Formats: sequence, structure tokens, C-alpha cells
Amino acid sequence: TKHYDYLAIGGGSGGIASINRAAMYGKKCALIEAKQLGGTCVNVGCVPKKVMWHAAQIAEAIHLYGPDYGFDTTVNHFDWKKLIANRTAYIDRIHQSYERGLGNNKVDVIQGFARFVDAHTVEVNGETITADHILIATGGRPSHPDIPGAEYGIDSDGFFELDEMPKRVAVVGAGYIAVEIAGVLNGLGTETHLFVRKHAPLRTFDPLIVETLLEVMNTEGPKLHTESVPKAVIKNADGSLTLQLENGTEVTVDHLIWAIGREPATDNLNLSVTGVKTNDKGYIEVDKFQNTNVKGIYAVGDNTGVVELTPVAVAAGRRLSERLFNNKPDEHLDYSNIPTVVFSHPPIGTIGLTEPQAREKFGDDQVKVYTSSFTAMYSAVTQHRQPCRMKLVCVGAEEKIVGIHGIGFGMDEILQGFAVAMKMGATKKDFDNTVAIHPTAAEEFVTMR
Amino acid sequence: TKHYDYLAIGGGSGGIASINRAAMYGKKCALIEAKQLGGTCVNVGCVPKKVMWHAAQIAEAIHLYGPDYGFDTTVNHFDWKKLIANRTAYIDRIHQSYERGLGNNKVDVIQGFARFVDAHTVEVNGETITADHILIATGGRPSHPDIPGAEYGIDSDGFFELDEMPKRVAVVGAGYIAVEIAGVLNGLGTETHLFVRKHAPLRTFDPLIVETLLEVMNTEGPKLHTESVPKAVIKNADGSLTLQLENGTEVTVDHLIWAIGREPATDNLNLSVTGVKTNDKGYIEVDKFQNTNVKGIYAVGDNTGVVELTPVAVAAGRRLSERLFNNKPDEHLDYSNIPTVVFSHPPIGTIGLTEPQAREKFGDDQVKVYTSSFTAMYSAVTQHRQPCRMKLVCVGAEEKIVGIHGIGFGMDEILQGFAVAMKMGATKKDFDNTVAIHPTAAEEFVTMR
Ligand SMILES: Cc1cc2nc3c(=O)[nH]c(=O)nc-3n(C[C@H](O)[C@H](O)[C@H](O)COP(=O)(O)OP(=O)(O)OC[C@H]3O[C@@H](n4cnc5c(N)ncnc54)[C@H](O)[C@@H]3O)c2cc1C
Ligand SMILES: Cc1cc2nc3c(=O)[nH]c(=O)nc-3n(C[C@H](O)[C@H](O)[C@H](O)COP(=O)(O)OP(=O)(O)OC[C@H]3O[C@@H](n4cnc5c(N)ncnc54)[C@H](O)[C@@H]3O)c2cc1C
Ligand SMILES: OC[C@@]1(O)OC[C@@H](O)[C@@H](O)[C@@H]1O
Ligand SMILES: OC[C@@]1(O)OC[C@@H](O)[C@@H](O)[C@@H]1O
Ligand SMILES: [K+]
Ligand SMILES: [K+]
Repeated sequence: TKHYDYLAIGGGSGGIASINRAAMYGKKCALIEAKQLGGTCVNVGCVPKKVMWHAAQIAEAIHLYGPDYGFDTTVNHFDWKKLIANRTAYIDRIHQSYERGLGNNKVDVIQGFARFVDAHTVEVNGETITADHILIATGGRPSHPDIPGAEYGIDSDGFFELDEMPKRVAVVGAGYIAVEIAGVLNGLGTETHLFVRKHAPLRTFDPLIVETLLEVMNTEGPKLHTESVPKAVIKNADGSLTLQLENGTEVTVDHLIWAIGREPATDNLNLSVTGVKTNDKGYIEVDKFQNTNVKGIYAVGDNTGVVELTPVAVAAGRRLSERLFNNKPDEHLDYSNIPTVVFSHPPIGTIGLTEPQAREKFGDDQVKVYTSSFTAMYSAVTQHRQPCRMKLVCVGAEEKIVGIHGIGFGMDEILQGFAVAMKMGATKKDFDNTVAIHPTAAEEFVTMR
Repeated sequence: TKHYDYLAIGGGSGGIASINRAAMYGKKCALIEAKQLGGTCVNVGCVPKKVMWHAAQIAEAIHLYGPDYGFDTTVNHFDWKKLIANRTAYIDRIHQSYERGLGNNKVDVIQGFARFVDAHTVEVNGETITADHILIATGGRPSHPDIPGAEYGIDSDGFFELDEMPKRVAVVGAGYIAVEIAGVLNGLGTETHLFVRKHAPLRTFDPLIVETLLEVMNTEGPKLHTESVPKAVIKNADGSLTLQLENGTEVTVDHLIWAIGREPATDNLNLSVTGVKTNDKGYIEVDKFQNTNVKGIYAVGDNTGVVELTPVAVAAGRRLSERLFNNKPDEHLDYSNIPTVVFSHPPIGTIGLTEPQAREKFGDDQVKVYTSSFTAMYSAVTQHRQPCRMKLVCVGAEEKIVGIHGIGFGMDEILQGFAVAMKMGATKKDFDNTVAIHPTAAEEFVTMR
């Protein structure tokens, strides 16, 4: 039986980040990963998603905007297999980079599925391993609906396994994953349908953002089907699929992608023997320091039921190692005002409170909202003008900024610096005092009246 | 003879901004413009430049990156005339928007070239106009070298007048205009040569930015010719031009663009009768409140010899009107830490001090520099990988950020928010405390160690 100071179960965003930081402080570490290093983000998440998003931007440059910039083009072939091969080669380079990093930090990397034996012992590939400190960073996986024909659909992992350009696709879901996948497929030329259960996708985002996204989808696709609850999926004689909704509507497609949610990977590792508490949905419960209720067992990332983003898992994992192994007993991640980007068409950036949230929390008389609406300059010379809308939500007489929201070309890159300003307590006057950069979309955030 | 409370000479960035703000406070205003509303920026500057930059981005998406994303394309025709027509139509819409704004504010707009008669009187189109307050916001114009054959070259105004795609072009200069024009032409497919007098273009930018730009130019064009001082331009029998450099080198091209510098438009308006002081280069001298040495005469923008950017002219003009007409005697523009973007390939963003400047000012022991180097994700799956490099220049034990510099895809949109943070006095810890947005280029600014 092998013993380690620190063992991380799961070699994804949180596990790799935490184990490497612990190793830097001289701890004897092990990392157990059942599949590929980098977890969901590198293999079937943020990375391949972004590559596909870039492919869609190119397709749109060629088909939508290019003609009005003078480019008369012919796409002789769109080689999906080549795109996937290059995407895969990049991911392989990322794996190799992580392997080198872990090897250089002298972390023992074990390929296998870990199962607990007791609170401080796991078994993997028939070997028993003990550790004084165990991080459970097992992430999650896609969920699937329990309706007739659900098995004819694929999930986001399946989307990344597609080896040809789909002709007609139904995407079901109302979160960022559904929106992103539907936008990518629509941009590439697939006849794309997005099905949401209520009035819009991202329904709790600021109304400015939600309504602008609806406007764009209603002009450029994907075709949005609202108040659409899946009832069944029928496989037709020709191999096509018909999605039947509870309202009586039906749409026929070649592929159906379920993007209705995710669930935590906390059910197959014999967690019951550890005494670790989970909530009704299977998420591991943690305190502000990532401690479970069991001494020496911690959890970070998607398996904990909170802000399911890579940088959150990474930062929580690193700060945990700082706390445990670098004599910083109070070190922890601040989960307030974390910025989010959705790689929709066009992209969305958001931080903090929406206008309705701020009004509910502070009262109408304490809230002041500033907004801007303009046409993206990239699209302005074309027949496909696209809006860009931005909002600052302010509280108090000093107009402290408590929310920043934008939708439009460039929002993906615009938000980060504004997140720093908001973390520092920026007020509207701080924005007023900064000179604009022209011509950009970002300058609109510092020019509102 | 008409009398006004406030008269602005020049209907460009500064004049329009200032006159509209004064009109908002009930002043009787006039604006005199000799050419087109919007000045240099709208007509032959920031606006058409950005449209052309977007055209080059599309060309690069098609020719450079697209193939590795699976796009086998054929450009049947690149219709330069169509691009110019759409660019021009957009500019026309901007003119119409400014006209409506000025008409709604009841500003008298006069199309003509104003010449002073005395310190408070001008003549335009044979009409005499007096005003209690006169803003001189006349901007500048391109400079031309005094060498044999200089007349065969065109300047940046001439670049916007091109009505066909040039095949071979020499761009001469080392500032942002030369870099931008050369990058656009190179991206569109013109055989492009850039000639700088010393080691590099943008020679005083941070060395990390300068050397990365050289690296990219040396891989993807334009062809950079350094220590290159123009001697003469020869027109050959076939109509081509040969640029002879003093070092004995030469390059034959179809068109030559001088982008060496600009000069102020302060020489043809009979300024001598006003007593207004100018420096040896013709720039109008102003105090922190945009006052000239003559009571009731002010100047803002490019004619004053400072930060020649549109938002600076705009902000100075608006603040001047606040001061003069809205009872804010101390209102003025803060010219420190103004952010700049250069629309090079790839774009550059910079604020504050370079590393050498900070070391010289504060001493080596007080400066700490953080840097990041990575490959732009857009280019990572292709055979044309492009670097992205970033730097934070910090001073003191608290590591106050005094300079922020980056070069890479997205820098154009990334910088603004970081400018707000720097204006608020951000330190490295403030960046450390902000959670990253993944996957973006911007996150690298908050993840440096
Ligand atoms: C389609 C999609 C797009 C996304 N886009 C973004 C984005 O743009 N930006 C962003 O910030 N986030 C994005 N995310 C979220 C991001 O991927 C996750 O938040 C992040 O991967 C969570 O990290 P983690 O360490 O909690 O889990 P993971 O990275 O999922 O890692 C968990 C690892 O544990 C392994 N494992 C599980 N059980 C065991 C066991 N018993 N033994 C050994 N190994 C085990 C798994 O194989 C896996 O590799 C996206 C997710 C998806 C699905
Ligand atoms: C190629 C190029 C690219 C640029 N790109 C950018 C950029 O990306 N970002 C940025 O911030 N800045 C950019 N600039 C700079 C920007 O254009 C200027 O800083 C800005 O236009 C200066 O504003 P202004 O009001 O001082 O002068 P201008 O906008 O030049 O306006 C002066 C006006 O006065 C008129 N005029 C002059 N004399 C008289 C007279 N006697 N009577 C009546 N009218 C008169 C002129 O016709 C002109 O319209 C660029 C400039 C160029 C040349
Ligand atoms: O791709 C299959 C899978 O099991 O791989 C490990 C994790 O990324 C899971 O989310 C994912 O469903
Ligand atoms: O286009 C010609 C010109 O005279 O128009 C007015 C200003 O924009 C000048 O800079 C410019 O040279
Ligand atoms: K501002
Ligand atoms: K950070």
C-alpha cells in the first residue's frame, strides 16, 4: 500500500491545479484520473467549444459579412474531419503539457477510477492508496431526460464526437451549453432549432441581454422554439428523428442534442464509506475553505454544486493547497462577483446583479441604471447589422457599480478588465474618469450618460 | 454681422463635441467646417481605417486561418469598389447623424473656411461673425517629405481615395498610421513593404511589444525594411515607382504612401491677428483648461500638439464647455494614463509607463515586471500560430500597476476595462483577486505570477 501526503481524485481543472500547487510546497502527491487529463474543460468543454466557435466565426465571415466587404467567395468544401483532427491535435498538445508539468513537480499520476475503501483510503486498478489529505475533484457529466426515445439523442460529449457536419439539428436546453452549441451549428450552416421550456434561454440573465439575444436569434438563427417541453423522440423509417413537444408541435431533424443539465460524479466512487455529506442532487457540501464534514477530505469544482466554471475550480484548488500546505489558514476563494462569458452569437458578458436583482435587493430608489445600444461596427457596412447592448447597474448616491452586462461583438474579451474594476469597488465616476479607446465596442462602457 | 456666444472653428472630433455640449447649456452656438462633418476621424481616420481593418481580418480568415479550420475556399473576386462604396455609405450615415444632432441642438452650421479678422471676429464665405468665446479645433493634416519624386507618393488621405486594390505598395513611416496601413494592405494581399528609419516601428513602445511586432511582421508580412531613410522616388518608364533609400537599397512598387507625420492646421486661418501663441511647429499652446494666451480663445485636439486621439479631443471639448457654460470653473481633462490601441496585426494595447520608463523614473529596485507569452487560441489549430505577449509594470512594495502592455488577438477590446482599473490605482493584488474568464486572452492579465 502506497501512502501520500495529498491525493486528488480527478485530473480535471480543480485536481490538476490543486495537486500541482501542493507539489510546489514539497508535498508527496498523487493524482488519479480515469479518462484524460484536463477533465471536462480540455476534452469536451471550454477548449473544443472555443475551437468550434472560431470555426463558426470564420463561416460567418465568409457567408454573412464577407460579401459586403467585397469578398465573392465559393466554399469548395467544408472539411469537418479536418477541423476535428486539428482540434484533437491541439487537445493532445495540452495533454502533453499537463503531463510534463505533473512529471516535473514529481506528482504520481495514476490512470484509473478511484473508489473509496474508508475515509482515507482508495482503491484503483486493484492497488490500495492512503493519504492524509484527499481532494475529491470529480466534476460532473451530462444529464439525459427520461422520455420515450431519449436514447436517440446525444449530449454535449456526443456533439464533440460528431465526425460529419450535421444537416438538421435539434438542441434542447436553456443554459449556456445549449445556446453555445446551437449558435455554433447555426453559424456553420446546419439548419438549427433550439428548444427552451419557458420564454427564452438564459432566462434569469438581465432582460436587456435576454431580449437582445432573442432579437438576434430571430434574425440570424437558430430557430428558437419557446414554451417547448420535450414529450418524445420518434425514429422515422428514413432514419430521421422527430422531436414531439408537449404543446403538439413537432420538428424533424437528423440529430438531437440534449443540453438540459449536468449531474455530479459522486455516485460511483463508494463515497458512502467516507461519511461525506451530499445534498439531494448528489453535490458534495463544502464550507468556505472547501472542507467536507470529514476531517482530511475536501472538494472543489463542479461536484460541489456551485459556479460551474473552470477558473473557479482552478482558483479554489490552488487556494486550498495554499491553505493546507503553505501556512495560510484563512486562504480561500471569494465566490462573489465572478465574471461569466457565454459564447453565443453574439457573445455575452456578465458580472454581478441584474437590474431586477438589484431593485429587489436594494429598493428602486437606490438603483440607477445606465444603458447603451449601438450597432457593431464590424456589421455596420453589411446587410446583416447586429446590435450591441450594454448596461451598468448602480446602487447608492455614489453610484457604485453592482452589475455589468453586455451582449455584442467583442464582449468575450471586453469583460475581464471591467471585472477587476468592479472587484475594486468602481463607481460610475471611476468609469467617467477613464478616457475611451476609439473605435471599439468597449468604449461604450465608459461613455454612458 | 452675426454674433454668437460660442463659435467653434472646425467640425471634427473636438469641435462637434464641444459645440453640442455648450448648446445643451442654452448658449447660442455656431460651428464652421470647411470640408465634411466629423473631421479626420470620421472621414479619413479612425472610421474608414477600422472598416479596412475588418476587411483585412476577413481576408486573413479566408486565406490564412480558414483552411486549417476545414474551409477550402476560392475567392472569385475581391471587389475593392464595393468595399469602398459600403465604407462610404456608412460614413454618409454618420454625417447625417451629426447633422441631426447639431440641428436638434439649434447650432448654426456653416460650410466654409474661417479666417480671423481680429481676436473675436472671423470671416467665412464673405460673412463676418463675432463671438464671445472661440474654440479653435482645426486639427492637422498629413506631412510630406522634401525629397526628389516625393510628389509620386500619396499620404493617408490618398490611401482612403484608392479605388482599386494595389498590387505592390511601399509604406513609409514608423508610427501607428504607417503600421496600420501596412498591416491592412498586407492582410488583403498586397505585396507590402514598410520602411522605418531606425530599428523598428513604434520604437518607443515597450520592448516586449516592439519585438513581438517584429516577429509577426517577419513571419506574415509586411516586409519590414529598417534603418531605411528615403532618398528619392523615381518614376520608371512602365509607370512603376522605385523608392531609393540612402543606404543604397531600393524597392519597386506601384504606389507609395507617406505616413511619416502630421502637421497642425494653424497656418492658413490668419491666426497672426489674434495674438495666439504657437510653438515652433505651429501647435497652439494651451494651459490645463485649454486656454490660449488670449482671453476668450481656446484650443483642443490635434492642433494643440498633444495626445492626437479622438477621445482626447472629444473629452477636452466637452469638459471645456462644462467649465465655460455649466459653472464648473475647475473642469478639465486629466491627460495622464490615457489608453491607446494600435490596429496592427495583431493589435496592440498600451497604457502608462513602459518597463524602461518605469525603471528610469523610479529606480530598478522599485520596479517589478510580470509577463505572459502564449499562442492565440484562434491561431493554435492552424499552420499560422501567432504569439500574444502581455506585461504588467509595477512600482513599490504594494506593486501598484503603472503600465499595462499587450500585443495579440483581442487586445483592441481587452484594454478599456484595465484602463479603468489602472485609473483607480490598481495593484497586482487587485488583479490577483479577480477571477479569470476562460477561455480568453484577457484572463492572462489576471493570472500572471
Ligand atoms: C460543453 C461545455 C462547455 C464549457 N465551457 C466552459 C467555458 O467556456 N468556460 C468555463 O469556465 N467553463 C466551461 N465549462 C465548465 C468547465 O468544463 C467545468 O466547470 C470544469 O471542467 C470543472 O472542473 P472540475 O475539476 O470540477 O471537473 P472536471 O474538469 O470535469 O474533471 C473531473 C475529472 O474527474 C475524473 N473522474 C471522475 N470520477 C473519478 C474517479 N472516481 N476516479 C478518477 N477520476 C475520476 C473525470 O474523468 C474528469 O476528468 C464547460 C463545460 C461544458 C460541458
Ligand atoms: C489615418 C488615421 C487613423 C486614425 N485612427 C485613430 C484611432 O483609431 N483612434 C483615435 O482615437 N484616433 C485616431 N486618429 C486620430 C483622430 O482622427 C484625431 O486625433 C482627431 O480627428 C482629432 O480631432 P480634432 O477635432 O483635433 O481634428 P479633426 O477631427 O481633424 O477636425 C478638424 C476639422 O477642422 C476643419 N478645418 C480646419 N481649418 C478650418 C477652418 N479654418 N475653417 C473651418 N474648418 C476648418 C477640417 O476640415 C476638419 O474637419 C487617426 C488619424 C488618422 C489620420
Ligand atoms: O466524455 C466522457 C466523460 O465521462 O469524461 C469525463 C468527464 O469529462 C465527463 O463529464 C464526461 O461525461
Ligand atoms: O482630406 C483632406 C483634409 O484636408 O480634410 C480635412 C482634414 O481631415 C485634413 O486632415 C485632411 O487632410
Ligand atoms: K469616460
Ligand atoms: K486572478
